[PDB]
Amino acid sequence: KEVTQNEGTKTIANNLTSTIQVFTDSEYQLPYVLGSAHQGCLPPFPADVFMIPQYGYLTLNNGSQAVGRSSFYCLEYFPSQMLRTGNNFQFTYTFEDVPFHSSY
Amino acid sequence: LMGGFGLKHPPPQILIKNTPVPADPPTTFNQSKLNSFITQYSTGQVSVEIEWELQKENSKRWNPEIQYTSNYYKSTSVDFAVNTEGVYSEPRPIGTRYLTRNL
Repeated sequence: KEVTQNEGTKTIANNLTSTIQVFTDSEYQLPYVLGSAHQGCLPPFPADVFMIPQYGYLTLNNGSQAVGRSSFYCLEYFPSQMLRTGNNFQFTYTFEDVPFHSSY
Repeated sequence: LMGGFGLKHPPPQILIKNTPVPADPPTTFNQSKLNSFITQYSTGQVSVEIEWELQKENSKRWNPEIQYTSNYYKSTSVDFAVNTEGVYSEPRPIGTRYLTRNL
């Protein structure tokens, strides 16, 4: 959707020819930011509507300064699917063997 | 701890010795072990071949990495080379860890 703001009057319309891009980091080449207990997961209540979190990452630092080994990543340097309205994305994943959690 | 690969079954020890050659024995029997021997040494060549398996880098890092490099500027002699006197020397220690990988 595109939003148009003139004269304090704001309007929202569809942009039919617009795309979004999606990809999975299947090869684990980006810093993994899940697992740090952040906000922005899907809501517990199904009826709730949610906002997607922004992605950011960290590398080595000395004070406020970078060091030699500090790394920069561009996500646009990965292949991604482009979807218009009417396109969809899916994938399947299998968990590795892991021990049962003890509910006892 | 000093570094390296630890193996239950490492490359085996290889032991080499010159066989003893006795100098002339006495002409009537004596039971004592011989203590007079001809003087000997040996020389030869030895070859070792090893196959190493490599793991290639898979980095998505945009910017360049650190690399081991030879010195750019002029010098009295070449690093990792001989002397005017024919003495090879290794100037610095070189480690293994230049490329980077995320955690």
